[PDB]
Amino acid sequence: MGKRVDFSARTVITPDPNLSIDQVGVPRSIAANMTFAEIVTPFNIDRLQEL
Amino acid sequence: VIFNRQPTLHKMSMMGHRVRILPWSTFRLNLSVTTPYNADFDGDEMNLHLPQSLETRAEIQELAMVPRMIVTPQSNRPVMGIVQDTLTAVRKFTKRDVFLERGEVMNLLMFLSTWDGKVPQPAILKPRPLWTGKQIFSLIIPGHINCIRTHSTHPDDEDSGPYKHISPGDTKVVVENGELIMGILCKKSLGTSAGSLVHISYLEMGHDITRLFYSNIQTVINNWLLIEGHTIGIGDSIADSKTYQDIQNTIKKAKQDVIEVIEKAHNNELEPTPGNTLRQTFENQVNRILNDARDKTGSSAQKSLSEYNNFKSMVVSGAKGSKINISQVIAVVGQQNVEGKRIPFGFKHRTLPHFIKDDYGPESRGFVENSYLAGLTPTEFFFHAMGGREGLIDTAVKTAETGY
Amino acid sequence: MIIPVRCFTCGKIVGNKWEAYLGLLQAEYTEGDALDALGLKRYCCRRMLLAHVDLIEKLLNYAPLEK
Amino acid sequence: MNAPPAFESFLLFEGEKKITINKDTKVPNACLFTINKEDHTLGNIIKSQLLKDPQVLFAGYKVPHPLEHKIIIRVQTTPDYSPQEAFTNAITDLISELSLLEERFRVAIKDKQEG
Amino acid sequence: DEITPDLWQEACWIVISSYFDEKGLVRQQLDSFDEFIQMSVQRIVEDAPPIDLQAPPRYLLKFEQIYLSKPTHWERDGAPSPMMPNEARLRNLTYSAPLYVDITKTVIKEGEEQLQTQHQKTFIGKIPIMLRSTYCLLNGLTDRDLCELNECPLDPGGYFIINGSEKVLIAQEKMATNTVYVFAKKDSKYAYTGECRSCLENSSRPTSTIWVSMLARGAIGQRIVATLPYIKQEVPIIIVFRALGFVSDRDILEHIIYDFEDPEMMEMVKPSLDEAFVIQEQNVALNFIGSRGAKPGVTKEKRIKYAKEVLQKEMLPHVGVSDFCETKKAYFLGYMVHRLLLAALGRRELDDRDHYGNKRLDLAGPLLAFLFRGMFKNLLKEVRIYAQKFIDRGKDFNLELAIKTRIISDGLKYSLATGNWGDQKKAHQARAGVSQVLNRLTFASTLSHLRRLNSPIGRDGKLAKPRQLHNTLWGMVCPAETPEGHAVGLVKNLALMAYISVGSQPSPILEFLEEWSMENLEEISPAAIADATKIFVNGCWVGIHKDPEQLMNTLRKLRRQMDIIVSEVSMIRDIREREIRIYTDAGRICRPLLIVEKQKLLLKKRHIDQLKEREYNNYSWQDLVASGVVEYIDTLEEETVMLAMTPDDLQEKEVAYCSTYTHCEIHPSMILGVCASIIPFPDHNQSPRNTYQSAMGKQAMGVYITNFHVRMDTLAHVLYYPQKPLVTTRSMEYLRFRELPAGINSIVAIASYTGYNQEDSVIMNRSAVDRGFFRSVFYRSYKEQESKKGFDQEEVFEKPTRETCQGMRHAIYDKLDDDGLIAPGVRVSGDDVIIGKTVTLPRYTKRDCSTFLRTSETGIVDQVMVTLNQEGYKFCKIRVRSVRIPQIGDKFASRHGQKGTCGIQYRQEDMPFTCEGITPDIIINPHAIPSRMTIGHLIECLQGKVSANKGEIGDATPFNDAVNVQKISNLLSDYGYHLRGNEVLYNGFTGRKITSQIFIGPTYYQRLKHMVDDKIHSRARGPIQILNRQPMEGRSRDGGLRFGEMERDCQIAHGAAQFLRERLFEASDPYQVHVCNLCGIMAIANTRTHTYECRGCRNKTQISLVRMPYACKLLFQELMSMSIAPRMMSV
Amino acid sequence: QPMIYICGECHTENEIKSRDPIRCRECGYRIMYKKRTKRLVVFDAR
Amino acid sequence: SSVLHDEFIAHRLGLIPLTSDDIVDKLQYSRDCTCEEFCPECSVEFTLDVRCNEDQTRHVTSRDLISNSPRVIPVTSRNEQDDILIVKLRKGQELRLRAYAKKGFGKEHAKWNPTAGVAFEYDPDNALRHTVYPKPEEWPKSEYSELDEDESQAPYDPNGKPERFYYNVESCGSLRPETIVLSALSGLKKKLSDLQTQLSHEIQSD
Ligand SMILES: [Mg+2]
Ligand SMILES: [Zn+2]
Ligand SMILES: [Zn+2]
Ligand SMILES: [Zn+2]
Ligand SMILES: [Zn+2]
Repeated sequence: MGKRVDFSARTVITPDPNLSIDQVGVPRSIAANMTFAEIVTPFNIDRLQEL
Repeated sequence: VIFNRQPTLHKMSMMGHRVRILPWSTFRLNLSVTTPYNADFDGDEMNLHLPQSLETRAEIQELAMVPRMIVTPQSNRPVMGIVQDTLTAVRKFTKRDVFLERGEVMNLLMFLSTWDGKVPQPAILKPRPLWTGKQIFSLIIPGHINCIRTHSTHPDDEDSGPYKHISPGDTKVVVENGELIMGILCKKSLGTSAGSLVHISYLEMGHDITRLFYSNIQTVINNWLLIEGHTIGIGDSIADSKTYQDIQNTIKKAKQDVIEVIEKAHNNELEPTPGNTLRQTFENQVNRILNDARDKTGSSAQKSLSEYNNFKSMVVSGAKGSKINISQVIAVVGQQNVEGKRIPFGFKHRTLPHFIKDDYGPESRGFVENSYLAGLTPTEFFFHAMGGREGLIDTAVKTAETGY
Repeated sequence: MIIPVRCFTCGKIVGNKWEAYLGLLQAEYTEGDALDALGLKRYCCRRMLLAHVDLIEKLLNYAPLEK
Repeated sequence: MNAPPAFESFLLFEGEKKITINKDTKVPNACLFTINKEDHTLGNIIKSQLLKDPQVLFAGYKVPHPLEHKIIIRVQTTPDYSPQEAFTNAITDLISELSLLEERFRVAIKDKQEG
Repeated sequence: DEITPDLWQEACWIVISSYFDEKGLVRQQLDSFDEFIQMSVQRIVEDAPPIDLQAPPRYLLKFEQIYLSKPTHWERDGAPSPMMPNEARLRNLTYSAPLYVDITKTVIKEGEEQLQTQHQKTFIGKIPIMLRSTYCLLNGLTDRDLCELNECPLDPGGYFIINGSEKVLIAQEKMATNTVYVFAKKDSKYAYTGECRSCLENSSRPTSTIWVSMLARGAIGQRIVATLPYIKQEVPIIIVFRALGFVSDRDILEHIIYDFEDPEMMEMVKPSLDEAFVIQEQNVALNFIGSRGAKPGVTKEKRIKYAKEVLQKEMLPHVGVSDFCETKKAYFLGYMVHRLLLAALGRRELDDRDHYGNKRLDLAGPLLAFLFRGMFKNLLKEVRIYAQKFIDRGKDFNLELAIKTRIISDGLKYSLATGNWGDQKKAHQARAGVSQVLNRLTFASTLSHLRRLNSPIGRDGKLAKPRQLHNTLWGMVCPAETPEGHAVGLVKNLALMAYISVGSQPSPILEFLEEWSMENLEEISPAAIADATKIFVNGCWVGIHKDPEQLMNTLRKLRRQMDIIVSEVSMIRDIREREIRIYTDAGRICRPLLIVEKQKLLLKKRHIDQLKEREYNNYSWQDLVASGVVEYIDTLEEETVMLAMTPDDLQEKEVAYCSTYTHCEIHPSMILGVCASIIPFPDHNQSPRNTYQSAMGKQAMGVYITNFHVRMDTLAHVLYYPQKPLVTTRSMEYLRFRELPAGINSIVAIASYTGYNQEDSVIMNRSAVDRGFFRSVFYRSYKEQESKKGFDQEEVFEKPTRETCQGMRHAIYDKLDDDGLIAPGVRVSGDDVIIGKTVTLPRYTKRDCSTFLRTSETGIVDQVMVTLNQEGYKFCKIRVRSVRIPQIGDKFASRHGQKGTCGIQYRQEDMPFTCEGITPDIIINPHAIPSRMTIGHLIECLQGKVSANKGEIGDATPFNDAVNVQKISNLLSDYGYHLRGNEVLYNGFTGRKITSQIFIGPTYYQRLKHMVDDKIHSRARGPIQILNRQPMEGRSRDGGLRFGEMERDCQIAHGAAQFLRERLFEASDPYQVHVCNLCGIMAIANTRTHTYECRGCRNKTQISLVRMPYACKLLFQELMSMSIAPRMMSV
Repeated sequence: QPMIYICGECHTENEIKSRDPIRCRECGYRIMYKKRTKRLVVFDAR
Repeated sequence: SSVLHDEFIAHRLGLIPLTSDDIVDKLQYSRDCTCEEFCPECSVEFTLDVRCNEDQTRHVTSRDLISNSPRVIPVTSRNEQDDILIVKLRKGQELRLRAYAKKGFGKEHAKWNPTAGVAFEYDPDNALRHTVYPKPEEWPKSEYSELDEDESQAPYDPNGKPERFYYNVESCGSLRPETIVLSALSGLKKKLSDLQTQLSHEIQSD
């Protein structure tokens, strides 16, 4: 019913008046640790090769 | 991503957010979206979950995104509203005597995302061009929504007499065609209640427009508050000598009243009321006297406040605090209760060893006749600690049963 | 543990004033008059000298690691 | 762990432009100047100098995020004038003002040390 | 002669300082341990019975004397050397001293062939020693001597060092013993129950509880019963009285009812008599008791013997366990019945379970005594078996080999090391939470942990009554300091002048009462008890008296003269009920108070004069107590005391409140504890705020101890520039907060500036932080040891190599030396190696077992220590040093519950400034004040502005009428500032004035241990658990975050089924099984050869692949383990 | 190669090889400390 | 061997002001220097070598910071005010280090901030009403005020603008206060000049 999961992060929260309500400000280390598996296509072949 | 805070009580405790990468090592949140999470920044931590497929990403983007989460099905009202600084500041900003200069107005218009680039004609052209705070909030307000509200300080006998549609106090909020025609905005107009501007924006305009409305209120109002400023200090906790004399006279009269009731009970000149024993009737009379004293002193303190008082500013806007807090800071902290009754005789017929036996007076049984600025006496301090321990125990014991 | 170099608020140098401050205090100055003699006029620098606890003097009661 | 180097507020990253001009399409004769690695120090003076130009209809600036190190200055002028020309003249006027202020401060220092 | 009011604030605090010069803050711990070593161990050894063993020759083996030497340590060569506590901390030794016992073995065979052989100083065990106790090597040492030994002179002691770990014994609350308590349970068969947890003076058995209850109404009337120990059936009280030799009903009611003119008591006891008339003689009553027992002897003889033994030993041991005590036991049981009847008749109040006069604090001494009794009994048992197996062969034996000293040593060491208070075998019946690891995060945390009390009611209990702040905690327990989590009200803290009594023998008091006009209980006639006053001593009714008033006067005079009655003896005269209860036992929390004459203090000005020159004429606190000027009053004697809050209460007033006071407070602020005594103006805050600060002063950074350079603590935070508060209370002078402060005075502005301080957050000055503002250093110690446990496999510190080591990570080992240990001064990043350890195999003949850094730390090696542990293999400790500069997300707090994280940091040009260019160090939001009502924060800010501008330290002592806000404002207006602490500030970005004048000034802020860098964590396909293939738990394990049941429910409400499946299936534990389409049970798949078959159905074609969580496969297999057939049917 | 250590009590520089009990040769004290490395660690004075 | 760890000493040395009057304009930023890590064109070498052999505590002060450049020295060491205290040493303790000083400003670190307070004020009598005193009588008068004592604030000026700004620039020691002001004006002017150069390149590139 509940379990531990991958692709999760946790840290202290902080105010930021300059984010929209639907935005979350994320550290670069959390974002560098966490990844999203994006499928390659001719639409994104160049960008994904760059990455 | 899904952004979550524990305990996850309702569906608004896990909402979808768009990631914005920023330098330091904390999760940075907008301040309107803190009330849904029940989150403050005193060391709270939150959980970020990254969906790992286009299907889950589309699911979160079309179901759980924060703008789609503005109105809750629990109580058919907004779940997030305008909050502390932005609410005190929008209250101060939409007052009738807020006049902005050309440079200040351009500074604020820099922070409107939904601005058509047209400077509005100032409300005052001569002797010097001046825009009003309502005139800029009218630019913040989206679409052509129409809304009627009333500022918290709206007198109840104003809608009957004349001046119903021209309010002397600038209460009676009226937004027409997306312009704040009149009124001071506050919790009642921008908070999480039903029929407020944020609710009507979400119902008439979409969730996207309402998202921008939240963001624009916050940015414009915070950058204006950089000019106006908001604070609180000792001077806001102080009252004039007349108010102090009135409060002390009220307390002295209340203590003499309680002494009279005690003397009546001691002489068997007190007869019980239907449905209560003599002890309970005496307790009811004493508690009524002391509650009357607390309320009268609180009213004295409240009327003593100026328009510049920052406690009154935050209470009026609804940003934080209540009139009882002002009364306890200025007038009197009042009766301390343990299990809904006065301080019990924990010693033998005594609340403390500093009192005589069988002393049902107000100070013996836990009436704090001082304010927080005046400072509590040692017995008032201990009784207040007892009353506060009751709240701590309640907060720490209700959680298991409510969660179960 | 040791007197800061600068005032945290303004950045005025207070590192060279601790010893003079103590010498003025043993000269039967009041703390306020001593702080006035050293030229600490902003209450931030007066905070720096007046609230300092010289813990290094207690850390020097322990013999070092090498003789 | 996540602390940016303190020089990133002042130093331009390789391939990053100091200033970028983008036409504002909402109203005519308006431009957005995105200036990297500057802050309120130049933004406020440039804005206030632009407000002294009667041919400038709008002059504002913002630091979109304090943790980021750029400013955006929006300038709208009258149709016969240009926001780029207004921005240039504002910088020229600020430079001349500061040169005059520097020379006069040198003179005042010389007078004070001499008598 | 009299101390006038204008001098009082000095005099009282002078008195208070003298107290803390005499006692300290951990006096209860040291006195408890000292009494345990001086008295309790000897009493336990002597109270054990001599073990008489014989086949013939016989041996008694009587233990007669104990000797506890100083703490020593035995090396492998065996040379005893004096071991210093710091050496114990560094080497992971146990700071214990050897206990030797004198043994006397006399041979007695026949013919008066007697000869005694005495073994002087037989090593019986090792006892861990509390630091700074009398038997500690740091006892009586000067500060220079302690610094010579690398000890902090401010270290209070009061703790043990077990295996290098500092362990502190928490005082445990318990109901007092030998006292009758009449309660009334609403949901029970009994209307009223009078219990008495009885325990003999020198403990040898547990508390034997006896109940005397009344059956709830609905045969004819209310029957009184008695639930005796070791008997599983209620017994009528009359039966018990007859079993004690009182058969006549007149005698029984003489013992129960002392006033025969009272028919109410009579008719209420009559049902019990009517129920017991068939039994009318002692032997029959004893037979009835034995029959109702759980071991009913078939023959009435052994039944009667068993009943005799129970009624003589288990029933009311405190009254006396010898024979011929039936009269005392009858009188006491009659008193229990009398108390029950008084409660049932409404003539007495039910006793309050929460009254601290009814409680006792089980301190280090009496707790170690419980352990020592159990352990010495086990030791004597083992000696009995060992000696028996030898004398059965008819030959002598060596007691030195009979005494296996590991019992006492390992028992005390284990119990103090783990906290499980009890035998190691009974690890579940044992009660944990005793003996916790001493908190060394800040000096206040250490002091509070050493003054910590515990109510073992159980955190699971949701009844608020034991958690409530009782009235009787006044002066004994801090009203504020308590954890706000699940242990609200259960974990408590001593008030500053609170002293837990250590215990004393009632012998001199009883002897004086004998010489005085008291009449013993066996010599009187019951008819005298009516008008006379009972006298109880430690719960035992010892006699009666005729003039209780002048008896109390005599006893109070005796205690105030330091005569036969010692200071800690409580003497309560209840007047309405004529008892006089005297208590000498341990665990009674009490506090000192100023005695009051007719309406005057006995503390004259001469005492203050002699106290002022305390350092010359050696006139101390004890001389103040001996002068009869001060008195220790316990919670139970406070009920009979009339206190004056201040000597101003003793003034004659227009309407006198009392005019008959007996004592006075030394100062009311002493009701607070260690951490609440740091709050300035706590009487101007809401009390929850004071509790939250009392909890948060313990996470504040500072200098936790002066000798931190030599300690190899696992975690330690030291602040670069600790400051004493500009605004302080007069109690911190004794907490040593001025010598080891835990914060910095920050120019704080309460303002709304840019919105980055909203909702309990702060804006800090980046320029101040650059100047060392709230900078700290974090010290982390790693320990390692190379074990040569056997020739099969041995570890060793040596620089590993890629050609010989097998489990060698890709991280580089170049930072290590040839000894395998990194050197100090080497900068080490996350995942780096600090100790190169290799273990011999059964990538050949040695595997890598190196110690890495805890990931994502990035410190510098502070130092490396190498030594030998107790058994003697090489042992290393490496302290790594990491500078923590405050940043966004670090938690800060004032002393008023005002906590918050750093929202953003602005440079000095970006912060708002006053006309004189002062920028705030911190900016906090005004919205944190109104709901919280932390007016103490504002008064402290204003007082701190006055203090900084005046060159003084503000006095924020709680209840001080010489300091109010108007005086502080008038003082501040003299320094050219707005009297209310406001200033015109300018916007740092634009330089324009802020329309609203901001409230700014110095406030003492604290940096708390909770830094964001120790909390930030992320995961993307890391390690998984072995049992269920799910992410690990924790940052340290690189674990994943729990998507719990409530998150599942939230996403169900959202309707996000694919996200729910991603979180609960695909991001946690994806798995595949092969199922038989016929029986639905997991089949056998062989994907390499592609052969799938179900052994059950004997098919190999109808198999299906099922994608299920691994936890669900594990569940179904654990159900098949239970003979359940969960058949996953795919059709 | 030498790995010279310092004594915690006598502060004596003494060489100890591997597989040797940790004992100071001057006073027999059992706790030793490593000396500061010779490697070059750099600090930004910030 | 001192009781303060290495980063403590380093941080403490960074905050010692060094006379920068004529040398700061000549030195280059190490970013701009075409040398290796260091050279005399972009940096100044300091050496400190102290050992407490005597029984009294040795005060390692800024006087012990020996420089290779005579022009760039600790301010207190310049030829009264005592020397800044780096660390106190006990007999047998020793501190030997080698520092390099660089060119920077307060945006990067407060140690490169030359000011010990910049008092800035305008409109001492609240004539523009940029502040709104709830009780103007309660507030003390500015040192630059020109009002009789009965008058609390100046009459409101509707046509007024902030002019006449008052400054008190206090120097930490590195630069002279007038050198701080002149260098500030020059630096602001060069910021604007560089901005105009980049502006011209952006305009002409379009
Ligand atoms: Mg929180
Ligand atoms: Zn300063
Ligand atoms: Zn099958
Ligand atoms: Zn040695
Ligand atoms: Zn160079």
